[PDB]
Amino acid sequence: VQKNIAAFGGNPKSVTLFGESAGAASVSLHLLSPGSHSLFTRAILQSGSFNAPWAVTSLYEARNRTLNLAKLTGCSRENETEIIKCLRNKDPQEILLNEAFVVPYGTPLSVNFGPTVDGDFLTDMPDILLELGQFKKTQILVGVNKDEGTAFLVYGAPGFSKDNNSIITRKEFQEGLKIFFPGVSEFGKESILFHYTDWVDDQRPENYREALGDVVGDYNFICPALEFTKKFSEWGNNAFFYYFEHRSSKLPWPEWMGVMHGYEIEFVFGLPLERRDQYTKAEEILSRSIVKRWANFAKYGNPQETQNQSTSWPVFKSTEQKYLTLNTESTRIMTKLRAQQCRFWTSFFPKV
Amino acid sequence: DIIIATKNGKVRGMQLTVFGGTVTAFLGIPYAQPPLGRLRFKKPQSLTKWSDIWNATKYANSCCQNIDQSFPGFHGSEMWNPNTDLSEDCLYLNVWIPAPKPKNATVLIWIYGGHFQTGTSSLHVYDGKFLARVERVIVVSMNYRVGALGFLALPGNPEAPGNMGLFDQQLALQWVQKNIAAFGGNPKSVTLFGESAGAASVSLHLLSPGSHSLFTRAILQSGSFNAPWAVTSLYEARNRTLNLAKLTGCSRENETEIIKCLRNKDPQEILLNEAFVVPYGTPLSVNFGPTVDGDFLTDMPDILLELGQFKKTQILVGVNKDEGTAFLVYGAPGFSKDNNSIITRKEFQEGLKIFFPGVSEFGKESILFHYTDWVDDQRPENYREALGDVVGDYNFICPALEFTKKFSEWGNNAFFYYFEHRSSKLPWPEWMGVMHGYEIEFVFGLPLERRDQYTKAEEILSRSIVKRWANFAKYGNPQETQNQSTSWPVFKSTEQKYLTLNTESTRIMTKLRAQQCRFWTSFFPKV
Amino acid sequence: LKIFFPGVSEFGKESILFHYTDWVDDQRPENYREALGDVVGDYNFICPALEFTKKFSEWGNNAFFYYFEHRSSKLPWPEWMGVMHGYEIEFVFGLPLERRDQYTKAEEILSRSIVKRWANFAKYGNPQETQNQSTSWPVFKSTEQKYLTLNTESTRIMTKLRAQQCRFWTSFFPKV
Ligand SMILES: *[C@@H]1O[C@H](CO[C@@H]2O[C@@H](C)[C@@H](O)[C@@H](O)[C@@H]2O)[C@@H](O[C@@H]2O[C@H](CO)[C@@H](O)[C@H](O)[C@H]2NC(C)=O)[C@H](O)[C@H]1NC(C)=O
Ligand SMILES: *[C@@H]1O[C@H](CO[C@@H]2O[C@@H](C)[C@@H](O)[C@@H](O)[C@@H]2O)[C@@H](O[C@@H]2O[C@H](CO)[C@@H](O)[C@H](O)[C@H]2NC(C)=O)[C@H](O)[C@H]1NC(C)=O
Ligand SMILES: *[C@@H]1O[C@H](CO[C@H]2O[C@@H](C)[C@@H](O)[C@@H](O)[C@@H]2O)[C@@H](O[C@@H]2O[C@H](CO)[C@@H](O)[C@H](O)[C@H]2NC(C)=O)[C@H](O)[C@H]1NC(C)=O
Ligand SMILES: *[C@@H]1O[C@H](CO[C@H]2O[C@@H](C)[C@@H](O)[C@@H](O)[C@@H]2O)[C@@H](O[C@@H]2O[C@H](CO)[C@@H](O)[C@H](O)[C@H]2NC(C)=O)[C@H](O)[C@H]1NC(C)=O
Ligand SMILES: *[C@@H]1O[C@H](CO[C@H]2O[C@@H](C)[C@@H](O)[C@@H](O)[C@@H]2O)[C@@H](O[C@@H]2O[C@H](CO)[C@@H](O)[C@H](O)[C@H]2NC(C)=O)[C@H](O)[C@H]1NC(C)=O
Ligand SMILES: *[C@@H]1O[C@H](CO[C@H]2O[C@@H](C)[C@@H](O)[C@@H](O)[C@@H]2O)[C@@H](O[C@@H]2O[C@H](CO)[C@@H](O)[C@H](O)[C@H]2NC(C)=O)[C@H](O)[C@H]1NC(C)=O
Ligand SMILES: *[C@@H]1O[C@H](CO)[C@@H](O)[C@H](O)[C@H]1NC(C)=O
Ligand SMILES: *[C@@H]1O[C@H](CO)[C@@H](O)[C@H](O)[C@H]1NC(C)=O
Ligand SMILES: *[C@@H]1O[C@H](CO)[C@@H](O)[C@H](O)[C@H]1NC(C)=O
Ligand SMILES: *[C@@H]1O[C@H](CO)[C@@H](O)[C@H](O)[C@H]1NC(C)=O
Ligand SMILES: *[C@@H]1O[C@H](CO)[C@@H](O)[C@H](O)[C@H]1NC(C)=O
Ligand SMILES: *[C@@H]1O[C@H](CO)[C@@H](O)[C@H](O)[C@H]1NC(C)=O
Ligand SMILES: [Br-]
Ligand SMILES: [Br-]
Ligand SMILES: [Ca+2]
Ligand SMILES: [Cl-]
Ligand SMILES: [Cl-]
Ligand SMILES: [Cl-]
Ligand SMILES: [Cl-]
Ligand SMILES: [Cl-]
Ligand SMILES: [Cl-]
Ligand SMILES: [Cl-]
Ligand SMILES: [Cl-]
Ligand SMILES: [Cl-]
Ligand SMILES: [Cl-]
Ligand code: NA
Ligand code: NA
Ligand code: NA
Ligand code: NA
Repeated sequence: VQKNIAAFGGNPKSVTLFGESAGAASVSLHLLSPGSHSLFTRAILQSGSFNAPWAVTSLYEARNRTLNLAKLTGCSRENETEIIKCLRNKDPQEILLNEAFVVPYGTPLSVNFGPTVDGDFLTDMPDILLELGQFKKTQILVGVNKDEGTAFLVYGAPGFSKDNNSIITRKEFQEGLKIFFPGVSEFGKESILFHYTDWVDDQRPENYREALGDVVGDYNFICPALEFTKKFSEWGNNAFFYYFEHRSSKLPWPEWMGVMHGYEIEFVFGLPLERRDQYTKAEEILSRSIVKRWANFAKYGNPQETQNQSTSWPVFKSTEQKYLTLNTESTRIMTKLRAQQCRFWTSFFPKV
Repeated sequence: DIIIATKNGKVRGMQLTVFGGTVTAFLGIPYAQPPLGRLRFKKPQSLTKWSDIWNATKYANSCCQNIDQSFPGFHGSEMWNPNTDLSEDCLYLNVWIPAPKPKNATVLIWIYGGHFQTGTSSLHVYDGKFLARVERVIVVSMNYRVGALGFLALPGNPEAPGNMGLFDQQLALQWVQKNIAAFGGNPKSVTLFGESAGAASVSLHLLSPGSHSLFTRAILQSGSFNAPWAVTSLYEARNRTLNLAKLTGCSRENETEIIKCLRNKDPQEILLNEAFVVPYGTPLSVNFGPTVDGDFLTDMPDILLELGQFKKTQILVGVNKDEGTAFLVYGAPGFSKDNNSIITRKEFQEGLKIFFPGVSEFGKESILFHYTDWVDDQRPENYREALGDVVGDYNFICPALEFTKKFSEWGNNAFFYYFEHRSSKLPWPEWMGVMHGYEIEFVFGLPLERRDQYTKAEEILSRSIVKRWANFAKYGNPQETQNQSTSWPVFKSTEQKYLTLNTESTRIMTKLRAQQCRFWTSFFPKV
Repeated sequence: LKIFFPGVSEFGKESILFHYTDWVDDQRPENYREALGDVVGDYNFICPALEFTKKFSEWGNNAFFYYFEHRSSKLPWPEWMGVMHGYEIEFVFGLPLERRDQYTKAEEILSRSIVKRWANFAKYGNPQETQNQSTSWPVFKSTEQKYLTLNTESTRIMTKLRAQQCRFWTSFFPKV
């Protein structure tokens, strides 16, 4: 892009990266990598950031897994360059079939082979780079979906199914935590149970179904994005945070899964602007507005919609922690998203 | 087989096993023409260049120097003595690089102390291999000339201009600027660090405009150029050059000619006479140190500091809880490493006479007055403790605090520590406390070696210090961010926050030795 | 913990165990002896006094906080019990001012100073010792949380006593 995009009529000095989930984590690692500094101007992170628990493979883990993969492909050797030569004669299917087993227990969030601290793209642990302000100084737009966690529950959590309302019991919730927090002490799991199963009240039969989706989405997406946004803004740059809370009228997944992970993307990319396509009018309007907001952020670093008396998007600062809600009904300014929950994940949880 | 191409030619290093990994070491790479013959007492001249492979596989010669002979066979003192042959041909440096080879690693450059009269980069406590292994920094250290061969001054005379050993240090920094990318280091991320005279040296590089471009940040351990021992005045340097001449049978009229005569003396003759160029030394004497030469240093450094003329960047400064004790067993009456050194009032008074040679009566009484106001008891160790405080507050702690404060007033971040941990292996006795020099082995990560008989709490403390120093070099912020550690606040001139480094409770504290330093800093310089 | 936290869920006890048995390191054999004394003293005395002091000062009044850290040279209880509950009282009431009584000189001095401080607080609302170049006692505010240490060696100003521990007792613990 730097080298070629002027030939296509583009400005190589005005590039915004955007991405979702692992792509958002990727964007946040380009903010940390000094070889990427000159290759872009600004960044949008949709439901992901490199400080999410799934986003970086530790050095210990990567070694175990490389060796485990070798063992499984009949490529266990002593000279390491030689493990690699052996893996290069395996054909892709053989490598793919074995990847799932290089960990002894996956979850629906497993990232068996992800970013590492390689001393090249990434010179140090990224939590340290973030905390101490070593990253590209520029504006960011960050956000998450109201029900990040639900999509993951139908790939292994007991009593969940896309084909019924997935009302689960206490015991099912507990086995659920076992599925998502493989090891994870007893005490670590109870403390999650304790933080999320304090009912006001009723008892609503959906309590535990809702709680486990919140547990998975707060831990894996929402709290890490909020912490990234806050640590990044502390170094002086403008940041903007959204909470996406609109459920596509065409969602093929059931109602209890709510505003799922991944289901803002088609709004960002403007699919509801196509009338022939069976989205509602309110949804054309919402996508029109999001598209304008993303565009204005890329061209101008400010994700406002300035023409149609829209709610002004305040910058996210670490004191007040303002964010904007994106929905078809009332767009609001709100403060301190999931404050109680993220205090649990962010301060208490990493010590267990 | 590991060979790196430098500007001057190929050098070969060696592999080291460290904690289940490998560090590459290049020990003894030359960085200047050997300063012999006509070159004795001159600024270091640049190296000619070689074809063939230079073997940097062993520490090189230490520079000429007198040796501490007060405790022969005793590890406490002998650990500081040179452990390679002495020679005038000593202008060499050492490089330690992580393996696998880094891409653009931060560089830490060590400058040893020794009153500017002694020291060598090859001591066991300055071994950079742990820092390289554990933090993936590159560590560099160099030998620089000490004593008269390093600091003899006749100002404006390039046959003996002064500050030669400071120019040696500078030329090693230039070697780093020019060569370290070849080793995988980042010449744009260099932190100098040093202890005692090496810390004073670091602070003078902050003042010297020829050093501005050769480094990024600075760490000063128990030393700063405003310490009373750190700069030889012009009056003093002249007296001493002439006194040295007189003693070597080199008294002349034409000054270039004194110097030619001193260049035929051989190093032993020059060394034997250095001790006597002052009529009374103390354990803190620096007979030949930095001067205002009009070259490395254009004006009196107190003035440069006060008026903000120095490199603008972050600094880390600190001191040890018992800086002064080490000095008391080299001449103070009633002190000994081999007993508890309980002394009387009268012994304290003769003690002051030993440390403050001349020094009016009134100047000594006022010290006595400020430090012998007992709460109460009377504790028999009162005077033993007081004289160690007098020597450490005057020579180290108050000058470091004043430097830190004057420097921060110009806008930069500064961080201050108080080191208060006594090595479980200290060979000196208990009454000497947390001695001068005994944080160095923690900074360099010797307690990370399990095979070595330090405690677990000490491995933890060194692990944390090493991380802190590393993060300061790479990022200018000496935090340990991962293990719920106490956050290190910047030192500002109002609140004067510093951090305590110990194995028990790490704290934030304010206004270290406030009462004592007011005495040394405001009252004492007028006597 | 079972003796001190009768009922008290399993999880409530483990969480105490978790908060106080994270060792730096060693393993020091006194670790658990020290930890349970801290658990009992932080929960029952230190954290509630700090929270009271902070909630009260938020309404505008001057408050002063001390940390008493001197062990009586005459304590009849053993050394591992340290600076016990109840053993500042005889300093406040000036018993060490009686020379005939076998306290140390440093202890006469400390009690003399505490007595002056308490007296000046009662007469003037300010617990300073103004005559003998003593450390000035800063007011406790909810931001900086300054308190003064009372001992025979070095009197200091310090901030945010037992910050990590009291966050556990004060915010987390009342929900179990
Ligand atoms: C590091 O890897 C080992 C090896 O994992 C096993 O072998 C692989 C090739 C693959 O097929 C895995 O699923 C296997 O689990 C792990 O060691 C095993 O751990 C499990 C569960 O703890 C245990 O029950 C097995 O007996 C172990 N097998 C062997 C050969 O030791 C180990 O847990 C991995 N490290 C982690 C997760 O940190
Ligand atoms: C400046 O130097 C003179 C000379 O010092 C003496 O000769 C030297 C070569 C050396 O061997 C020294 O130890 C000698 O002291 C100093 O003058 C002497 O001062 C002492 C003590 O005051 C006195 O008792 C001697 O008689 C003096 N000797 C002579 C020849 O004048 C002088 O003190 C030095 N200046 C200082 C310390 O500021
Ligand atoms: C296209 O416009 C660019 C710069 O435009 C950008 O300014 C960036 C800093 C960033 O804010 C981005 O969002 C915004 O659109 C022009 O660059 C200018 O022209 C040359 C090209 O290299 C430079 O020499 C100028 O100094 C530079 N000006 C600035 C302000 O950077 C670029 O020329 C233009 N190209 C066209 C019209 O063909
Ligand atoms: C909702 O469905 C789940 C998911 O599993 C099921 O998919 C269903 C649509 C159904 O066709 C069933 O055959 C299939 O297994 C139900 O969980 C299952 O509960 C049954 C009770 O008989 C157990 O036998 C299974 O262990 C459990 N299976 C798995 C794989 O988790 C769930 O009970 C149901 N919930 C409702 C209706 O509220
Ligand atoms: C190694 O990284 C450097 C710069 O890195 C440093 O930035 C310094 C200002 C300092 O903060 C230090 O602690 C930090 O690590 C790269 O320099 C860049 O590349 C060239 C080299 O001269 C310059 O032309 C660029 O303008 C410059 N960028 C910056 C921000 O200074 C250097 O390229 C790199 N070398 C590698 C990866 O081989
Ligand atoms: C502690 O020792 C000092 C230091 O000097 C002595 O070293 C001792 C270990 C001992 O072997 C002795 O022979 C040697 O001199 C003592 O100071 C000395 O005190 C003696 C008293 O007889 C005097 O005669 C000396 O002038 C003085 N010497 C020096 C060189 O300073 C000190 O008294 C002793 N202190 C104790 C035991 O508390
Ligand atoms: C390992 O083997 C390969 C042979 O292809 C060689 O290139 C490499 O240098 C070897 N190194 C070691 C240390 O065994
Ligand atoms: C704003 O509303 C106008 C109607 O006045 C419409 O044509 C347009 O698409 C809207 N633009 C945006 C960015 O929402
Ligand atoms: C340097 O040492 C190497 C191998 O250790 C040897 O082969 C080479 O000849 C040496 N060069 C010298 C001594 O000049
Ligand atoms: C001193 O002597 C040397 C002789 O080598 C000469 O170079 C220098 O110019 C002389 N200068 C004076 C002023 O005597
Ligand atoms: C932090 O503690 C971990 C254990 O969780 C240990 O492996 C590591 O060495 C420590 N790091 C530092 C910098 O103290
Ligand atoms: C202060 O010290 C004096 C000695 O100058 C003494 O008499 C007095 O008791 C002390 N007063 C207090 C309150 O500590
Ligand atoms: Br890692
Ligand atoms: Br001068
Ligand atoms: Ca439990
Ligand atoms: Cl919600
Ligand atoms: Cl239960
Ligand atoms: Cl988080
Ligand atoms: Cl909590
Ligand atoms: Cl102290
Ligand atoms: Cl007297
Ligand atoms: Cl001073
Ligand atoms: Cl004074
Ligand atoms: Cl409480
Ligand atoms: Cl907690
Ligand atoms: Na690591
Ligand atoms: Na999936
Ligand atoms: Na002058
Ligand atoms: Na010495």
